[PDB]
Amino acid sequence: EGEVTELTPCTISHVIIGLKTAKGTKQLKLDPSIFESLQKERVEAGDVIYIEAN
Amino acid sequence: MVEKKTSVRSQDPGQRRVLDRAARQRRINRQLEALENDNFQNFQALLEEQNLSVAEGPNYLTACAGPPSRPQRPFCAVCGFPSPYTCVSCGARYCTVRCLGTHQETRCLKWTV
Amino acid sequence: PFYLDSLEEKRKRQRSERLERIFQLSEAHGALAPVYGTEVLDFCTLP
Amino acid sequence: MTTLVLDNGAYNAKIGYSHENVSVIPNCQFRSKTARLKTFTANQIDEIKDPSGLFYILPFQKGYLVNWDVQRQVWDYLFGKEMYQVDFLDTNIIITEPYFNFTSIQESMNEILFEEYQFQAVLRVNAGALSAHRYFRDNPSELCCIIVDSGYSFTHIVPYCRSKKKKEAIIRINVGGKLLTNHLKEIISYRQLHVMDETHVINQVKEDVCYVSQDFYRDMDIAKLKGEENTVMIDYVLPDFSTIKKGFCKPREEMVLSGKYKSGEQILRLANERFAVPEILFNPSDIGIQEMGIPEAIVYSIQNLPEEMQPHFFKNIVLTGGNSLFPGFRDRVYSEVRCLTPTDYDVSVVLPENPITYAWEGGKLISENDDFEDMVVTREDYEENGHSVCEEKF
Repeated sequence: EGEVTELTPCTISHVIIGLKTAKGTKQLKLDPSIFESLQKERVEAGDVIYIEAN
Repeated sequence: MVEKKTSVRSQDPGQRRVLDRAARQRRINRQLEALENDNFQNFQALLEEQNLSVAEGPNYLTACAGPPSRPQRPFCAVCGFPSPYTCVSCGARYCTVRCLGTHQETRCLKWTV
Repeated sequence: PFYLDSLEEKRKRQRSERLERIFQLSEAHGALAPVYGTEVLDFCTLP
Repeated sequence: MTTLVLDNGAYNAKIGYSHENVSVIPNCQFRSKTARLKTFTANQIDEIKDPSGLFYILPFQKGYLVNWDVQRQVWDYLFGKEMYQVDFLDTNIIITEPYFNFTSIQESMNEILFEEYQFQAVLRVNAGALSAHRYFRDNPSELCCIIVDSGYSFTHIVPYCRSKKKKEAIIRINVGGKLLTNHLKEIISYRQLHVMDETHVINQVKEDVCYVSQDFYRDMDIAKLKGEENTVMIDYVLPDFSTIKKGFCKPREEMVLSGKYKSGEQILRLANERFAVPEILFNPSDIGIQEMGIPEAIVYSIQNLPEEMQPHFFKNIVLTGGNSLFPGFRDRVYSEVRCLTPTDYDVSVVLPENPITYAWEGGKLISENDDFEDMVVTREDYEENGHSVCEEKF
């Protein structure tokens, strides 16, 4: 969880998503199926999200 | 005795003719340079040697960061506190009816010449 | 410059974490079987 | 060896003899309406009984030595015999320069300094490089530090890879102490007490109560809250110079909440802006500027080319300059840059004990250090390759 700083899907092989919190930023690689949920929730950079790992 | 201001009748706004758009920019620009200004409430030499310094390589002019990612925040400008409102004419921001009153009486439209 | 000796160690650490979690999840997502399963229902389901 | 360590900045003149001098001087002249006709140069401001309403004659504008006469008078005086004695002949001088001095300005400097003071090398160098030398001295292992020059009218985020100012990822930002002070001046007077002429007294207040509120929004809320508490508590009793010489903050126990004092003191000041000014230093776009706060520019720099470097980059953050003195500056700056730096990548935000003299301390060490009698450049060599030798070395 964090503020999403960027989303880039890479037919989509995966999606890279950047997440920010008060203790720094981390670049995540996300399973492309998850990339459906992101569009369903209308997430875009500057939103705060809680993508659950399992 | 009399109300003693009908003689001077300064504003008498039947013909007010608002100042807007580019004029706002002028005001903004003015304020910026005033905050950038100096003792009096050589700059021409600074501008001259700066216009000597114009080039595409890494230099004074090309060292400017630019616009910020974090968007601009509102502030009141009369007391400096966060301001939900904007003045319809000049676009300057404020946070109460009282602050709009003071602004309309001293800073709205009066210093745009 | 150079590379931080601790930075590469941390990268190794979290790569190991990442792979162990691929194992955990790929096992957990295939751990139990259907009560019937698709071909049983296909065989039973009449026109 | 002995060197005229120079810090010719618009507001500060940390010139020394390489012998524990750390002398700040006004790189400016003053005209006091009270003191009839006298262009008080450098520390002569202390001769002024009433420094109210002083007209500042500044050699620098946006920090670019201009009019040259102010700086001349100042320099001469500094040397003089009363301040630093008449000692030129071999007493080589070390000079600081704005990151991107407009050639002609300090090129003419080079000339004057040499063929108008005539004494062993000038070794003119950006203050940031001197502070970088000092940092690397006390931080041998470290690689690249920012000379975060939160100074008078300037604030630069700068790559320094081992005494190598990368003139590509240097963010000069803007809005330094000078601005902050003037902005306060307006705010103060327009709100109350149209005293926006005294400058220096308001500056006292500017570095007497002003601070970097940790939570700007929360702090705001409290400060703009009726009754007691509400943080507030400034009531800076500015001196009229007929009563006192420097203003001071009234103790919280003596503050009259009604604002009506019986003592005849100039008893205004209402707080709040205390954190706003430093906030402007950090949180930009409020005043109107479009540049991003120093934390942002720091991170920006770190993301330069050398991906391996970036880690060391923030692990060597050096908040230097004047503005850095602002209470909370260090912690605020860290907090932001850390929340912007990659988690794994460790962020180390430090601050020199005196980020004002740090430059002079460095330059002094460098003077004592060798490879300075080497490298170098003076009239001796200036007598052959004009200024080409100079710029070649600097």
